[PDB]
Amino acid sequence: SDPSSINGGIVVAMTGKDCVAIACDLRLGSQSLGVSNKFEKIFHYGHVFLGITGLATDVTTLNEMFRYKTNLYKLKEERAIEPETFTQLVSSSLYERRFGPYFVGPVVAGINSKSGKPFIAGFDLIGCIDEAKDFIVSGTASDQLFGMCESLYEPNLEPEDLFETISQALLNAADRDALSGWGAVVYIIKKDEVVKRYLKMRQD
Amino acid sequence: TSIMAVTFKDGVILGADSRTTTGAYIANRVTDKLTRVHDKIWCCRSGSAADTQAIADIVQYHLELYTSQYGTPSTETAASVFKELCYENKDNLTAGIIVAGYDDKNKGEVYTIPLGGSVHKLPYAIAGSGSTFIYGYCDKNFRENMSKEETVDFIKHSLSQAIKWDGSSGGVIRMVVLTAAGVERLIFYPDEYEQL
Amino acid sequence: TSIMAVTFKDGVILGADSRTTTGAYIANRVTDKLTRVHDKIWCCRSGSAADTQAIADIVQYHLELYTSQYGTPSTETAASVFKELCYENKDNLTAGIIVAGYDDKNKGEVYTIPLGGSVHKLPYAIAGSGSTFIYGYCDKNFRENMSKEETVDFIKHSLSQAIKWDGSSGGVIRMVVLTAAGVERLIFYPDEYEQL
Amino acid sequence: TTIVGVKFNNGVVIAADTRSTQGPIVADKNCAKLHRISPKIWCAGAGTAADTEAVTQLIGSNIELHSLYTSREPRVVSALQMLKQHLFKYQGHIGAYLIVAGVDPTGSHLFSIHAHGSTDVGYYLSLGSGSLAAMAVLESHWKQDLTKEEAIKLASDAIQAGIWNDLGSGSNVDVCVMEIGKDAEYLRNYLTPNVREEKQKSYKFPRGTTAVLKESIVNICDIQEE
Amino acid sequence: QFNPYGDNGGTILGIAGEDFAVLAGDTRNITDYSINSRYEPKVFDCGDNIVMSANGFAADGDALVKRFKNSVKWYHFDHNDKKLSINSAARNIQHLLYSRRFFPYYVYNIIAGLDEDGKGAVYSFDPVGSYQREQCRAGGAAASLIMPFLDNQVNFKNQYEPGTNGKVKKPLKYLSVEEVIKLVRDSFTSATERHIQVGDGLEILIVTKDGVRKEFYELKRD
Amino acid sequence: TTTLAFKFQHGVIAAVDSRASAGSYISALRVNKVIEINPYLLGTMSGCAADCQYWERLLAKECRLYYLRNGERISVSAASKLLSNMMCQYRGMGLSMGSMICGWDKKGPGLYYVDEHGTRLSGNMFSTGSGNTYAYGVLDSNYKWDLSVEDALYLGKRSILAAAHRDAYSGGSVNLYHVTEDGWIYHGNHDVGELFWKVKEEEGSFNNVIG
Amino acid sequence: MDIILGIRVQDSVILASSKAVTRGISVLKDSDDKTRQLSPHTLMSFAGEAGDTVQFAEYIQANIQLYSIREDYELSPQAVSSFVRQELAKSIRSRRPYQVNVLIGGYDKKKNKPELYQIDYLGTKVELPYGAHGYSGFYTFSLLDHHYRPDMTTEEGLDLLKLCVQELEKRMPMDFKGVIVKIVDKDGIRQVDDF
Amino acid sequence: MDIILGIRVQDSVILASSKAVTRGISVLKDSDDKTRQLSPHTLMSFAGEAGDTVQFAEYIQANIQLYSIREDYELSPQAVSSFVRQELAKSIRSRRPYQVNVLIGGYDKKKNKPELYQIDYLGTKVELPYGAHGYSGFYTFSLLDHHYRPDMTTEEGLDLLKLCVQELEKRMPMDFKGVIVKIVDKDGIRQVDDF
Amino acid sequence: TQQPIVTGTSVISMKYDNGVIIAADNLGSYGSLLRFNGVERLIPVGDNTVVGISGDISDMQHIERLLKDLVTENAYDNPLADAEEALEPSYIFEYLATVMYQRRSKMNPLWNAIIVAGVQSNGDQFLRYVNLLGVTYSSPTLATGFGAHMANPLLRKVVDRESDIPKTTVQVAEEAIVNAMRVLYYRDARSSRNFSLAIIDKNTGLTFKKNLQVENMKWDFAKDIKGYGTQKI
Ligand SMILES: *[C@@](C)(CO)[C@](*)(O)[C@H](Cc1ccccc1)NC(=O)[C@H](Cc1c[nH]c2ccccc12)NC(=O)[C@@H](C)NC(=O)CN1CCOCC1
Ligand SMILES: *[C@@](C)(CO)[C@](*)(O)[C@H](Cc1ccccc1)NC(=O)[C@H](Cc1c[nH]c2ccccc12)NC(=O)[C@@H](C)NC(=O)CN1CCOCC1
Ligand SMILES: [Mg+2]
Ligand SMILES: [Mg+2]
Ligand SMILES: [Mg+2]
Ligand SMILES: [Mg+2]
Repeated sequence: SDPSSINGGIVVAMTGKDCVAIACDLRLGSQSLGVSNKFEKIFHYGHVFLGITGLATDVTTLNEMFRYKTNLYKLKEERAIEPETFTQLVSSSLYERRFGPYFVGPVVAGINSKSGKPFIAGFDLIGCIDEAKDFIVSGTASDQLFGMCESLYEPNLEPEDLFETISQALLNAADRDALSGWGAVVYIIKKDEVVKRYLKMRQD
Repeated sequence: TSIMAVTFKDGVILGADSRTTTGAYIANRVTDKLTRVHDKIWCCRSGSAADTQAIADIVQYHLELYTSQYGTPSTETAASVFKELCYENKDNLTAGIIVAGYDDKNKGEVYTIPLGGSVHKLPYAIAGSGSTFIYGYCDKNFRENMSKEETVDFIKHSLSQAIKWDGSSGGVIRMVVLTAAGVERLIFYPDEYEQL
Repeated sequence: TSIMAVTFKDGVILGADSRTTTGAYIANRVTDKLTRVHDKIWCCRSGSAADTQAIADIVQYHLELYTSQYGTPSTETAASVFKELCYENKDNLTAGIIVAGYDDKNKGEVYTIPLGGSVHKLPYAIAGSGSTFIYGYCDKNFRENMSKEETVDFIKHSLSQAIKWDGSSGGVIRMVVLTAAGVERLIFYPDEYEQL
Repeated sequence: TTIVGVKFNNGVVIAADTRSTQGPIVADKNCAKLHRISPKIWCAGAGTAADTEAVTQLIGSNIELHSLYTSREPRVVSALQMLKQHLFKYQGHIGAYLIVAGVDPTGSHLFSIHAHGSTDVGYYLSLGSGSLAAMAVLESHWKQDLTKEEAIKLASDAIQAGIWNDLGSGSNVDVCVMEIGKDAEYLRNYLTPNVREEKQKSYKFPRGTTAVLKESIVNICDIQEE
Repeated sequence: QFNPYGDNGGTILGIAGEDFAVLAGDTRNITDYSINSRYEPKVFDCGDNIVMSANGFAADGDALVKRFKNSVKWYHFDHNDKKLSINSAARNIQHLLYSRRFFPYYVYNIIAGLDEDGKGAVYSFDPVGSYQREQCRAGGAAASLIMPFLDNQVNFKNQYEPGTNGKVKKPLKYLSVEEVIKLVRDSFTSATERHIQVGDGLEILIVTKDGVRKEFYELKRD
Repeated sequence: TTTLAFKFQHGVIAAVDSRASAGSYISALRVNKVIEINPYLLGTMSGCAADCQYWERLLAKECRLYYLRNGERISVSAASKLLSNMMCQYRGMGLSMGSMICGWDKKGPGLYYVDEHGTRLSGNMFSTGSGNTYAYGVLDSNYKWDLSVEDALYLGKRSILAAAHRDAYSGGSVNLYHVTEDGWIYHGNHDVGELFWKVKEEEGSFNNVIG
Repeated sequence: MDIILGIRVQDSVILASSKAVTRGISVLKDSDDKTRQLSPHTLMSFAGEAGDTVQFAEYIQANIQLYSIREDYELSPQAVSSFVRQELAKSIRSRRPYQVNVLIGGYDKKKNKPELYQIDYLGTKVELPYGAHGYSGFYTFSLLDHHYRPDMTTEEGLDLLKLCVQELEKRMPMDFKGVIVKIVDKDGIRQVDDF
Repeated sequence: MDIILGIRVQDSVILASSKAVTRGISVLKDSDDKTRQLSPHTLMSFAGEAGDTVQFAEYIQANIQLYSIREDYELSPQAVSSFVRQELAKSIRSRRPYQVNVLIGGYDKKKNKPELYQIDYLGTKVELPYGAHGYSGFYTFSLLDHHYRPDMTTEEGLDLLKLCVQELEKRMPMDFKGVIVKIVDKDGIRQVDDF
Repeated sequence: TQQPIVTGTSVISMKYDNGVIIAADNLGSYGSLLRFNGVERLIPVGDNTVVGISGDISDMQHIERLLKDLVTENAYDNPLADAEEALEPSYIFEYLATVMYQRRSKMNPLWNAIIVAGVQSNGDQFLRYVNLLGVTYSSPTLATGFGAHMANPLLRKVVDRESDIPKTTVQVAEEAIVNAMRVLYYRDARSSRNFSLAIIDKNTGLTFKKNLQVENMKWDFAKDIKGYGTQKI
């Protein structure tokens, strides 16, 4: 019944030293039934990454919508959108449906191409921005992720160390959530190279 | 309903209207809400008529049996019996009772027992749906150790206003005077009290 | 809330308490419930603060525009604008307003507008949750053509009792005097009115 | 949340805590509740977080356009009127409870405003879940003719009462001082009484601890030449 | 309508070592958004080298502990001062809880001590009496925050040995009391940051063959 | 949960998962959903954990008393019936308990399904819990009476795996039991995480999943 | 309606759909075809609330047929599935949503690949090797997880499908009156008349 | 449970009862016997809420068996049916009523007549030539009204019963997994193993 | 199950170096009506304990009688009733807490919140809370109802933790309590100006103060406040 927990799923993002990381599980379900183990929840518009949890139809719909808006932004501005600007666009777009909202928990991650500064942000289903320095969590195992991130995280981690920390935060949180799991992906993001890794996890 | 009990120099006086309603229909316009539980211990009844009658009948039985064994009961004792019934059966009752009595030792005493079953000893008390409209008037005009005639006028004026504003109150004003001299019943008709 | 407006020889006086509650919490203890819609036309507000503020702001706009075109509006005209808003939007409002004003031709006038949106012109009016406790007192003590000092004492004593018994009422007593001489604001603190 | 507003000699000061909640969970530990409507008009918000931000930005946008149209500096009564009429129209569904304060050519002002559209004037005000803890402090220590330094102290003390005693409030204290004839000074993290102690252990993992299936480079660049 | 239940918050944590056991819990007591007490003990020494904590609705928690302590007393009287083993205590508590199957003790219960072979033992209960022996268990408000951290840092879940790439797991080496207390303190510090009902103080009870020892640590009071 | 049990040539197989839920939160990774009532009787558990434990441990009390009075082991039919009669006393009171009573007695191997309604069914194959539908699919297509003990143990193991994969409220680990006329035999605890990958490679199944 | 299954094999997509239609306590029809051809190489099966199913299907059919005539070109299965998803995602926030779940089986002539898309009434799209709607997956997915390979022939796909229907017929309480099976491949759409 | 039928012919009573038992969305058993022998020449079939059915049936069985031993005599079908009705009429005003509908088929050895009694959970008893509980009668009674004679043989009764089951299998949405048929005559009770 | 009719509001208390202080106003409210103005809600038990009660007044009067009967019963066959075997605050509290929890377990609660304040035989301070649910807790400061929200924050500025108790004098503690009662009068709509205050000291014994009033109130600033926004007159 609760739209935010029908399909299940989680997203987490972290900052490091001159880098960011964003990760998600791959499950899509109909309550107890697992339907897909390839439902990726992370999208990118240029060098800006967006993770979305919640109702899968709205996840899909919002991706198509932000692709639409960022493609027009680029044609008019003659440049790719930055994370700080995109964050405001997400907030604007969500609040315009204040009384009929998308049931989602978006997460923005990226590096400003000009300043080189790492950036992450989280939102509620209505647009309130949570701009954190350390990490952002979203999904059905958000409580679990908060406990993992808050104890495992330390600032100024190097990309290859940050990978291990975010991966373990996701994996162990997902293993205490019935509605999350069935695979996982981690994006490691630097100013001009991005690596994507699929994790091996238990498939129950 | 509009009921009150007031202590004064020589004892205590109970007062009440005479209207009983079933919604907006006046089922009885000459009701006697001043009921005797002992020779010089009376009560004013408000709330469910069935409940308050049943209680007062039981109390009258208890005080009759008390008297047979231990002699004349105090007004405090009567109020305790009322309380014990109202408090222990609070889930199934809707009764707001004022108890008033005269001793020679304690003179005039007034106890009020609202819905919950708590007891409150007071110089004077007001209760019923019509009491709300005269809290200000009664507080401003009440004095301790009034005369009989002053106290009658105080109750008459007070209930006159309660009747004026409350639709659930009306009819005649009945009063019962409790002193060493005995027990006096009074009655005041609309043509008298409406022109006040 | 406890509010009232009283006509007298030289004009009219509005009075109010200063308590605003959110349940049992006093959100504001120094509220100004006496609000100006025109130079010498004021209103007392009761009910939803949001609703009564929105209304009074709209009325003030209507009377400002009336004045620009047709000159100074009557107190009856102001009450009609209040009524029109309260009556036509009765399903979405919870507003009980007393309107009071001074003309040189009509002198002091008082109109009350209860929940439904009906209008009632009166010598004096009381409203708010605390008004219930002083219906008896005010009826007994009000006289027509009182002096300014008598009228101030009448309102002071009346609201004193309303505050005494009503928990939703309290704080200071504010008053606004409307005469030919002008507009006078008065204030009375607890230490003054509590000992009455 | 806990938010307060305090008037003083030559101006007005507002303050707020920095905790944001999703039920019993803390979403943000260093949230910013002090919003700018105009340069010298700031408001603090409690209730639905998105609503306090959105309604503040909207009115702030319209106030800026108004200021440009009239060639005048914006007034607090304008922001107040625009806010209450907007909130009233939505009949409480926009859950924004705000303390609005500022200085303008008329002087210094302090108002509170509820979600249903009712406004309120005062020398000292408090809103939010910790408003009672804060108001207890304000009622104990407030006086007439406060200095700037006394008012900042009173304001932050009132927020601390909320931080310590209210579970819906916590972390740091934000302040904004608006004095007449001066620029408004926004004191972000004026107090920091809730720094986390050092952890007993480091949970940095050995590289290669996590099991991986596939790796791939992600093309973020545009389509290339040649 | 009268609601006989309430929520007093709090969080508890039990960890079993090789020859020891710990039972920790925060000392904060709350209703809604108010703090009742910053120091209200929640973990108790029940005798016979057994420690216990009933987290959730304080009134039901105090009643259960009180009854179990009483059950220990009568076990001595009836069975010639015999020591109540941890496994026997656990089973007894199941029956105490199921007595109210249709008006439950609204609490999550953990006990800790040593088994009859001297090894560390932790037992966990739901409100209606299902119990299990466990190596690790967090209960209460921030249980979902802490348990995943313990799966990772106590049982080395999802952790493998570098160079093998997922082929060989991290071996399950035992933890010392000093290492466990570090994980306990970091668990509660992290829980205090992100959970509003957790804070003020942390009280740990450590059980060994020598007896029951206490340790107290401050937590953030916001 | 997912539980199953089936009769065959060489007794009865019983397999269960190990997950426990508290809504979406996985409260336990490794709970024991089988009770060793006696050396020749087993009981599976599905539903309210407290009810399953209390009533089946009470059943074990009643089965032991039967042995002392009659000097003879209780039948599977009689044991299942005692349990179903307990359920009928608390009929409508809100118990939640689904269980299979597996064992070997004089009539040979025995298997009974019992639930909180007082239902008592004799049969060759049963599966209970949230993930029973997935288990039935594998069982129905591969079951024979002519199964070897080695193949039968694998079938029950593989059937739980199927359910653990698809059902969100099933998983953790697999517990196997084999009941003979010399008594039941525990055949270990098997982690689903490790078992899934092992089965995927060896069997070739779960092609859709990437590993 | 009740059960709709789908499986994508090496060189084709196979859709199986129940034949039953029930009004009240009576089965009105036992030969109902719960499918519509959207284009020569694209087939859509459907299941949901009475009336809405056919309406929606025919509305989609008309739109795709209109596109085909206008451009003289067949849309890819992916393109059609995205159009269908948008129409459902548009529908879920309408005054009265269309309560329809669909499977879209198509053969992409450009890529020479079969494709199966599962879309529910909310507009939740997923590409799958095999899929189902409602309770059908609860019984069948365990068999498909075990037996499915991507290099299966059409004949092997039909045999695995028979096993799925047999399991449904054993463990489902409802009698769905068998299934109509249709195959979608490079040569187009055809019906298996004996099943 | 679901479907229970009964028909009284010339010299016997025939009871047909479904084999299915369902828990949740899964059919647990397809060979369940929804009947109990009360005495050598009296059979009772039953259908209703889970658990209550068997409990009630076994409780009745125990009472009739106790009577048989005490008096060394078999109660008439009429007497047994009246005892059963009273137990149900007693039950309907209890704290928690037994939600069970029954058919009682018996052969009266004194009168040399077959007898069929239909009793619902309220304690509503009726003697009939043919009967059913639940929705079963909605489909079958029209056939029985048309084809039934009182001088029918047991074989003709079985053929008419087959026609009733075929109609149920065509028009009922639920799969009840066929029926177990039992015959009650002068020689006692026997089961038709092929149907 | 019932509903409270005539009610008493906040009871506030705190520990200081040599004892405890407890206070409560003298009002008995009937919903929004301030019906009864002479109600004592602090009830002494012996010369070493004061029980402060909020909530339903009829249930308070019932508890008042249980305590009076407890004293009577303790004196029975007890030569040391006024010495070693006198009633202790901990005895009185545990009795009440047993009663409160039993009543809630029968779904017929005493609709109250109680604070038992006193000094034990060994001079130790006793301060513990119990309510209609049988929930119990102890703290250096305790308060019921509105007092929990407004008084505790002020009293915790004086005694924030256990180590602050020996540093707190009776003059400072009384001052803090009296200030808190003033704040509650400003802000609690079901409160009164008149209140009672009790001090239980280990040296000077029980001091029971009646007919106290809230004084030194700030209202003058109200004259300057006009309208609700734009109004100037
Ligand atoms: C205190 C923490 C108490 O809430 C403050 O008022 C704080 C105010 C604030 C203002 C600006 C930025 C950050 C914080 N409020 C919140 O943090 C607020 C608490 C909250 C949660 N649900 C509420 C419903 C009604 C009123 C307050 C509520 N947080 C939020 O609003 C954030 C976390 N958003 C949500 O929780 C999402 N909600 C959107 C509307 O639909 C319900 C869910
Ligand atoms: C699936 C996992 C269903 O979710 C199983 O049926 C499982 C069965 C089971 C049986 C015996 C022991 C453990 C588990 N059931 C549960 O896990 C059960 C599901 C559940 C939750 N609420 C229910 C209400 C009615 C019926 C079932 C319900 N969960 C529980 O019982 C939860 C509430 N209890 C525990 O997790 C208790 N833990 C205490 C410490 O020991 C481990 C169990
Ligand atoms: Mg699973
Ligand atoms: Mg009248
Ligand atoms: Mg706090
Ligand atoms: Mg019938």
